[PDB]
Amino acid sequence: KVFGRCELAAAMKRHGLDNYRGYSLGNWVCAAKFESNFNTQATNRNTDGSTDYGILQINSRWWCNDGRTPGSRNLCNIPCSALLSSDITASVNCAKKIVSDGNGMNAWVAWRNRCKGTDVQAWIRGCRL
Ligand SMILES: [Cl-]
Ligand SMILES: [Cl-]
Ligand SMILES: [Cl-]
Ligand SMILES: [Cl-]
Ligand code: NA
Repeated sequence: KVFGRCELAAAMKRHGLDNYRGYSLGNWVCAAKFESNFNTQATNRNTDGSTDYGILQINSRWWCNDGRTPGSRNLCNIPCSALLSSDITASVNCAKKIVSDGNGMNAWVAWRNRCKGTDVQAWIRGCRL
């Protein structure tokens, strides 16, 4: 599924991301825009051993199981396929695990390099959630 900006913002709000661990909603919408272009089936297979899955491009090295890499971990305790669903709930649950693990939204490269420090509130402009 390819989401629109406000459509995804609504779903993320429903799943409780607005202000989660200090990150107002626009942070999460901006991260998804640059990570996946809002596409739930985005998948990128990297030379560094990461396969990144779904709307938040979550990494198989640590967070989900796809079977391919026996030295990896599965800390969200999910198949990576769960991150490719049309509903965002597994992606949001695993994102929440990543951030609350003594960490932040620095876990998304595109957040650090495209969203941090910007007017992230504007990703919810015209959404009237
Ligand atoms: Cl957009
Ligand atoms: Cl907090
Ligand atoms: Cl990671
Ligand atoms: Cl694996
Ligand atoms: Na894994």
